Amino acid sequence: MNTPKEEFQDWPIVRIAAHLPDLIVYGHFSPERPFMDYFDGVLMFVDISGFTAMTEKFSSAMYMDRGAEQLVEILNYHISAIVEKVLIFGGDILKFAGDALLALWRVERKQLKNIITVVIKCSLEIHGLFETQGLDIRVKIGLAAGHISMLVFGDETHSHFLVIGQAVDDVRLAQNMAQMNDVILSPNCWQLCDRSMIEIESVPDQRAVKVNFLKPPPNFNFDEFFTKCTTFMHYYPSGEHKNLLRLACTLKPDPELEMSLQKYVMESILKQIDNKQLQGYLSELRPVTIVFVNLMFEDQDKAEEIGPAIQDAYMHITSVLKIFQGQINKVFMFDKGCSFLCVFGFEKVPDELTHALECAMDIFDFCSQVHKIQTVSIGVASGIVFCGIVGHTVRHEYTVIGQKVNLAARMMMYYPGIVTCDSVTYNGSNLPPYFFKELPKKVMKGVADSGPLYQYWGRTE
Amino acid sequence: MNTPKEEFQDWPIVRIAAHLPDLIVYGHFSPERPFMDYFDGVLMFVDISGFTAMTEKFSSAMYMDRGAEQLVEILNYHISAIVEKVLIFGGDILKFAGDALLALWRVERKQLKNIITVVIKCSLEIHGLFETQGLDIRVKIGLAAGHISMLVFGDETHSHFLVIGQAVDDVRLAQNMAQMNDVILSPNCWQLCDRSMIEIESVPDQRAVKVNFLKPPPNFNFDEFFTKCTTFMHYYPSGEHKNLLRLACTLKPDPELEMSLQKYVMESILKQIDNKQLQGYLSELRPVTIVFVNLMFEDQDKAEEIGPAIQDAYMHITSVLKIFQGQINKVFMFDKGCSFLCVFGFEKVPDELTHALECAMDIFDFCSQVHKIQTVSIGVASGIVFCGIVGHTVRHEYTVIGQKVNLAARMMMYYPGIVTCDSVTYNGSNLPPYFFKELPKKVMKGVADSGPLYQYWGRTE
Amino acid sequence: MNTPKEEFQDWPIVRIAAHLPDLIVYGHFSPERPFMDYFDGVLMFVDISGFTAMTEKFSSAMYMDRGAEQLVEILNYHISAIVEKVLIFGGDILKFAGDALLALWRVERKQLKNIITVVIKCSLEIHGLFETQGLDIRVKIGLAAGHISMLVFGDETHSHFLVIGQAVDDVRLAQNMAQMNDVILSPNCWQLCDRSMIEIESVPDQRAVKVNFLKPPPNFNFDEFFTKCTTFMHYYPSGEHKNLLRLACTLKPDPELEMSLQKYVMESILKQIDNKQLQGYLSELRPVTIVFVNLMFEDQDKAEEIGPAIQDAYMHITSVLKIFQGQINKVFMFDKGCSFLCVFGFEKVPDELTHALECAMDIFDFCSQVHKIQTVSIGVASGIVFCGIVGHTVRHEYTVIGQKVNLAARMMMYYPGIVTCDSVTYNGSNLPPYFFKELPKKVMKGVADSGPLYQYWGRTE
Ligand SMILES: Nc1ncnc2c1ncn2[C@@H]1O[C@H](COP(=O)(O)CP(=O)(O)OP(=O)(O)O)[C@@H](O)[C@H]1O
Ligand SMILES: Nc1ncnc2c1ncn2[C@@H]1O[C@H](COP(=O)(O)CP(=O)(O)OP(=O)(O)O)[C@@H](O)[C@H]1O
Ligand SMILES: Nc1ncnc2c1ncn2[C@@H]1O[C@H](COP(=O)(O)CP(=O)(O)OP(=O)(O)O)[C@@H](O)[C@H]1O
Ligand SMILES: [Ca+2]
Ligand SMILES: [Ca+2]
Ligand SMILES: [Ca+2]
Ligand SMILES: [Cl-]
Ligand SMILES: [Cl-]
Ligand SMILES: [Cl-]
Repeated sequence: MNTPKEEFQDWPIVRIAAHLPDLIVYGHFSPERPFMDYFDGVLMFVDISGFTAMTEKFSSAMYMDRGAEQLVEILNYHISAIVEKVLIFGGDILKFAGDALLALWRVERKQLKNIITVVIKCSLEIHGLFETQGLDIRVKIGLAAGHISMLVFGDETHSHFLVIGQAVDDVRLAQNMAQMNDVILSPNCWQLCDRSMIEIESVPDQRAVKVNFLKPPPNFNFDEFFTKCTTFMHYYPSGEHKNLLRLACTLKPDPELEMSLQKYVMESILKQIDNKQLQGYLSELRPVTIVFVNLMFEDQDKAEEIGPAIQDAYMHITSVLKIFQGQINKVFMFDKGCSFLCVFGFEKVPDELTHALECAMDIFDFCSQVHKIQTVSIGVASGIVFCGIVGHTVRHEYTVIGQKVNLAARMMMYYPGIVTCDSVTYNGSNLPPYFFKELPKKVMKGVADSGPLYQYWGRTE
Repeated sequence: MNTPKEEFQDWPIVRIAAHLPDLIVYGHFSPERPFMDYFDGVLMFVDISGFTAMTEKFSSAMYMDRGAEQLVEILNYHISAIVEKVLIFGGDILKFAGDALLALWRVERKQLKNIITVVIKCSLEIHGLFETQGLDIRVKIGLAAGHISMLVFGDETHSHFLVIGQAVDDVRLAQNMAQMNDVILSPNCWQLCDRSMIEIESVPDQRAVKVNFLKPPPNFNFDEFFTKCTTFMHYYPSGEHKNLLRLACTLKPDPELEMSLQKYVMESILKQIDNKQLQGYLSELRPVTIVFVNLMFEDQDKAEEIGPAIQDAYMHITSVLKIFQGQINKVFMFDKGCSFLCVFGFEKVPDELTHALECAMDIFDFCSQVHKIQTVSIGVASGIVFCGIVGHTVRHEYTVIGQKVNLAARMMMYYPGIVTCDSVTYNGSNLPPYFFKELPKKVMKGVADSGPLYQYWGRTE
Repeated sequence: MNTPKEEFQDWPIVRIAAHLPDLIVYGHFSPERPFMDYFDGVLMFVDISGFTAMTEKFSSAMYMDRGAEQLVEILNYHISAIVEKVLIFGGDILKFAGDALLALWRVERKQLKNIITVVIKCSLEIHGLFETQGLDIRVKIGLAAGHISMLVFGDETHSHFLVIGQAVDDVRLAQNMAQMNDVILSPNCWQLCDRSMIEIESVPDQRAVKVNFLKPPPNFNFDEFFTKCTTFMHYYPSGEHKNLLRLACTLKPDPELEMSLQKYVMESILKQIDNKQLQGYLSELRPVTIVFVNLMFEDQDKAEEIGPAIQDAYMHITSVLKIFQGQINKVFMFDKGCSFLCVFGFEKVPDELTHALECAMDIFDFCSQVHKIQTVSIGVASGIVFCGIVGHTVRHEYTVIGQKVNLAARMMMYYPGIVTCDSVTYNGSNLPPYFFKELPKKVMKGVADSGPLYQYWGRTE
């Protein structure tokens, strides 16, 4: 008989699986909402700098109305290489935060010390890519190890996951401390790490530490040491499938599973995956209204406490967003609180600025009175941001990039406890100035020019 | 010099060839209509059960308006494996009858006895796939060997082929006798088969027999025995091309040939093949009106007798269908008669129920008075049926699946000599009840609930 | 660690690079317009005959409205084989002139003699393809070696390149002399070629010569001799990439470069490359209005003289074309002059014939008064011509084919110094006959039936 070659079949379930991590794909858990699960592991948070400035530049006339297609191409080219090195070293890319991403190495408690050596060596090879030579892009890496807690929340047709814990805080703080082209270990990490191998220098006014270089023992063989660590890695491609990047590529049609997975991904993306829409139309530089919500609590690391609150918060957010036409792009822990990245005009309608401000007030009013929510903080920005699918062929997500996305993210941090909006949203909308308040100009990190920032006061006095 | 790798070129003629068997692709014959050709061979009729119930289930709310895409995926996943095993064992998939399919091993008279061993071993490996574990699907296989007669009919822009003979009757009867997960040999088969190898048990009130297992001679080598049989197989991939499933994959641009082949395939499919339409839009769960015609004769096996009649019948069918907006999905011998599967709203228009009943009457009136047509039987059903491309990448066809397709197929059998319509067609249309007659409720095989079935009586009394 | 296979990534810059030669892709030069660059090399001009007759045939009823898709398929099938043999022998396909194409082997002065042996052996293998057996197609090859001069001209959003020199004239004249299935060397070639190897017969009333066959020295090894010549070839795939046809396939995202390259390609093609348009819709048999401009000079080979003139000519052409809706398909040296192939209704509008004639007059009036332009000659033809992407997957261009394209090309040659239009353009438009003049019927090469040809006289007397 003939033994014909079996072509890699590109099933919808395999296409959908590219938008999610192995954490979710092979994570079988109760459909009850919320849901929590606890485990240990190492977290890597890679952040690329200079792309929002590049995104701003690509809207200019010189790219001849191909700025969105020029941006995805160069953006994905560099991120694909990063994603490969994460996947090849046994990592799981959890989430794509615009030009930044969050990776995870999930392991049992005792095997952290060994994994951090793998994650550190991985992070150095990632940094090694962009020391060579896409002329002004830098990269920041923060590493943290310890207890992590997944939270899965949502309704019957949608689902959203996010990670919680001291490690999730540590990794972000570590990355904020990071200078241009540096690797920062949290205080719990480095303590967990094998201290004989890793050389470091102390950060000023900080208990975290910077990695200079690995100084491995004499007869050390990283190829052998890696193979030991792969024993504890669950879904690392092996045997016949060792040539693959992800085990998710080998998935087979399973209606039950696909129904579960499709809830996490947007309808626009599913239409494209189902071949009922062209691939290029999701990549675009369009005028949107960013609405960056941020919910803070008394104890941010307590999964059983904040889990129910975020579920209650989501159910209201998604409902009021649906009335005005908004959509939740991403949900993730952003500096001591869960943050919903909402977008209007993704759903293009006039009076979008008038809707966005009213919904921010609507969300603020409900979220303030939900139990255990200590502080609600919302930021609103409007302008030309990039929208599109960012990542590798086997691991990518739909995300938004731009200076207005940065702006809205800072506004909720720098102006907490209140709803805030930029100059474009203020003037574009036309409620009287009694509806707003002019705020003092604060100098903000990671943003060029705020202009006059305002606080949406409300309809009544 | 450099010797670069030659990428498999996906020409339109190769794409079109996937919708047809090798019987038609490499069958060069006169363009006169009708056309008959006579030969010997073994027929396998594989039928999957439980998918119309699954199709009904996939229209529910839990699949979140991705039931059509969920269905094709799981359906094709299982059928692809079946198609592979047919193609790898040297078979030719003639036709896809919804979730069922018809295969053919064409050989000279004396080599039947050897081929049936190959077809039986093939059928056992096909049954072997679904004994393991898509939780409630069963499969039925019927096998028949003997004289077969092809009939090619149609007009100048369209063509339709179908097989005729005692073997074509035997194989269907064999499959109807088959219990869940069984292999049934016709009485002519088993007599043709090597009786020393095959063990069987007798079917009650039947001259056909069930296959239990192969009991091959002591020093038998199926790999060697297969290679002998491949000598008599014309188009079995070999040499440089042995890695391919079909020889049709190696086809090269030939306007003459492509003009001949494109007539067999629908315009909707050609538009998709020509890349003037997205792939996903043909896969859909849509409300249609099935019109299942069935023409019976005095001698069903006589190709020279019924061939001209079916040609005359087609020419009227296609003309009156074009007036109302119908389309012939499939034509094939279904239990002692040639049966046209027609579909309305494939061509979406209001008053589609009013058109379907009038055309059934129109077809009935003409077909009754065409010479040699003993009995005309038409069944009409309306509801949500699945439409889409079913099969393997190299061998697939556009077909329809659903409980309403089953219903219309039974109605013409159980209520012969008259036009019949279901409750949905009766009430949806609004001719007075004088135009219809209420029929007695018969218990029908392969259908859940008929409801009140009616007979379309006519305009006049 | 795992070392996964790296799938050929199909970046937009790689897709765009297929529409251009290595001359342009790896040619880094000043953005000033015009730009000239001088070098030596061998030119091959392959021309296929009988396809415009085939194109005319494919518009008939027998192809069932798939003539455009049938034509591209068979056309590209034969041209792909030609393109491969050019690329494999180290050539660079400069331009696709409908069913004809222009190749280039760029080398230093002293290595011509060796390259011509490679080009001749290449041309014989190209001719060898179509001596076997797409029933009435012939091929003509002309070869010329010597000094070549590139000219790059255009505006800020578009660019156009073309080659100038005695070699560029020689190669066209050589091809015009060529009988059906012949290889013609120019007088400078053959003198450059190794005369011991190549056997020839003299052409009547001509200093050019026909190639009969190569008669290589005793212990000659073409595989070894080729490898010597590849030392002087810049971009010939080698090492890890020797399995590729073009080095351009290995291109990596470079915004600067991609901005430069995208100007050469049409917006319609970029939309398709960006996946915002289906591939099939550019392939079509549509009614157009061809406007074939031809600018002649005192010294056609002088790059510094005619370069500025063509730049000045282009800037007016593109502007007046944009008013009426025209588009420049191709620009190239056609028999002693630079020729712009313009097309209307590519931009479908009524009164397209009324626009085309006025623009021809507009272009004629300006171009006549531009310095150094000795003779302006314009031809206008209207009818069903083929439009689509012609070539290989790695090297293809958007071009137009048809008898009306031939007609407009002859009209400007046979009726120089004036604007001319065919019978279809005359009668379809409705300016009074005072606006036109009836011309005498000249017998023209490469066209079937002119009908009454007219001269667009003008609005005033
Ligand atoms: N798509 C997205 N997902 C998550 N966070 C985002 C985001 N877009 C912007 N932000 C937020 O905006 C803030 C900006 O971070 P910074 O590090 O100061 C900018 P950068 O990374 O140095 O260069 P960039 O502006 O090119 O991104 C971060 O706190 C980040 O969380
Ligand atoms: N697309 C199609 N092509 C040909 N015949 C069809 C068809 N859809 C339904 N039928 C007819 O409907 C009848 C139903 O056959 P059965 O075997 O009783 C149903 P089954 O195969 O057991 O499970 P199913 O209902 O999931 O198909 C058959 O006689 C068949 O010919
Ligand atoms: N797309 C295109 N690009 C460049 N020139 C074209 C063209 N279409 C037609 N022509 C011109 O039309 C003329 C016709 O050339 P001929 O050689 O006489 C026709 P042929 O090649 O023998 O068969 P054909 O008519 O199938 O092409 C040439 O001078 C050519 O330059
Ligand atoms: Ca960032
Ligand atoms: Ca069935
Ligand atoms: Ca030609
Ligand atoms: Cl998260
Ligand atoms: Cl049939
Ligand atoms: Cl040119």
